[PDB]
Amino acid sequence: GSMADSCIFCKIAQKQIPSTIVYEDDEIFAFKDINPIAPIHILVIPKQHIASLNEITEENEAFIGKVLYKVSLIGKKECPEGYRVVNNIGEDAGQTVKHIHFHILGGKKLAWDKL
Amino acid sequence: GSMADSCIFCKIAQKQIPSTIVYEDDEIFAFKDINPIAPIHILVIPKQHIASLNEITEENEAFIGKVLYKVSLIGKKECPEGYRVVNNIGEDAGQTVKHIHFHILGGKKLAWDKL
Ligand SMILES: Nc1nc2c(ncn2[C@@H]2O[C@H](COP(=O)(O)O)[C@@H](O)[C@H]2O)c(=O)[nH]1
Ligand SMILES: Nc1nc2c(ncn2[C@@H]2O[C@H](COP(=O)(O)O)[C@@H](O)[C@H]2O)c(=O)[nH]1
Ligand SMILES: [Zn+2]
Ligand SMILES: [Zn+2]
Repeated sequence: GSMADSCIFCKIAQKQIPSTIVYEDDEIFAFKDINPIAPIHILVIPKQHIASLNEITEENEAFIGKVLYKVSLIGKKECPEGYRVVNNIGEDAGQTVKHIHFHILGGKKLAWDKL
Repeated sequence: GSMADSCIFCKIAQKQIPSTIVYEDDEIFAFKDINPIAPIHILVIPKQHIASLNEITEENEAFIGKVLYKVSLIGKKECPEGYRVVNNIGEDAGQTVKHIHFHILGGKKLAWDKL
């Protein structure tokens, strides 16, 4: 069946499952992480379903560039003293939801610890 | 004076300062992190000098998309069991070098700890 009917982040992006919205437009949806690891922890997703960064193609690279530009616009507004962007791909990175999502982290001097 | 003459990552990208090269082409340069926080820890930079993600514009967003596509090509080769991509912007994120660089991290089940 379809991603629209099955994917948790597709549903959050269509407001079929609630979230605390930070920003949205026709292309992207940004909302607060439910289990934050920093005092500011925002997820930014495309509304369209793309499973991970490994699904970027030479053909959709421009759109992912646009998503990253919008990530920066959100980051510089919400985190004027700096922010970290994180994307997790697959098992070793702990990727849970298979709908690409950029983490925006900030609000403190963020740790840089061995992983 | 010019970035080519002053910026550590511009110089590494032109091989004016040594690094352990992972991949390069006319657009990007990827090399091993000197102080790794994971068993695979690669930095990917554009050869052109762009200071941080906050310098992405609606006009260069396509090129940054291309850089991120190439990050994914490097990640999926070097880290077939998954990888994490990190970008640090400004003080709170600990951004040291003001030449945009994507961290590719992997080679183990990566921690997800409070920052
Ligand atoms: N707001 C919200 N965040 C979620 C939900 N499900 C998962 N998350 C967050 O999504 C993130 C998934 O990141 P991943 O580990 O896949 O990179 C986690 O930080 C997790 O807490 C949800 O239903 N609502
Ligand atoms: N290979 C190499 N890595 C460097 C050099 N200088 C800084 N680095 C790495 O560059 C990264 C900078 O990341 P930042 O904290 O700015 O995101 C750090 O992980 C640091 O160890 C260098 O001269 N050579
Ligand atoms: Zn989805
Ligand atoms: Zn530079």
